[PDB]
Amino acid sequence: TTNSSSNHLEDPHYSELTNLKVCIELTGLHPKK
Amino acid sequence: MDKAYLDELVELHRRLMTLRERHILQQIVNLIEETGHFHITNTTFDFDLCSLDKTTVRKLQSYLETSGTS
Repeated sequence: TTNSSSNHLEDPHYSELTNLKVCIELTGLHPKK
Repeated sequence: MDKAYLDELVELHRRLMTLRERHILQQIVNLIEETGHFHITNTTFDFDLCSLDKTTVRKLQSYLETSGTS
């Protein structure tokens, strides 16, 4: 793939905090090959 | 505009910190790779849930809809 998109530009709203965001540390899952 | 929905993802989103199964997590991370909507940085997969539609929420829920070592 190289082009698809599905979301861009939104009315003035939302915020930085409180927006349900995830963060999966890849430091745990690091199986050799 | 459905607090119920967001309030629904609030569980996984949080519990996601308790989940460490390198199997399930690594398998889910492969999903967001298809929708094409995330940001790679350092060594953590950062992506927003409210950014994706519902059709994806019911999908990512797949792993959460049936655990038990898959």
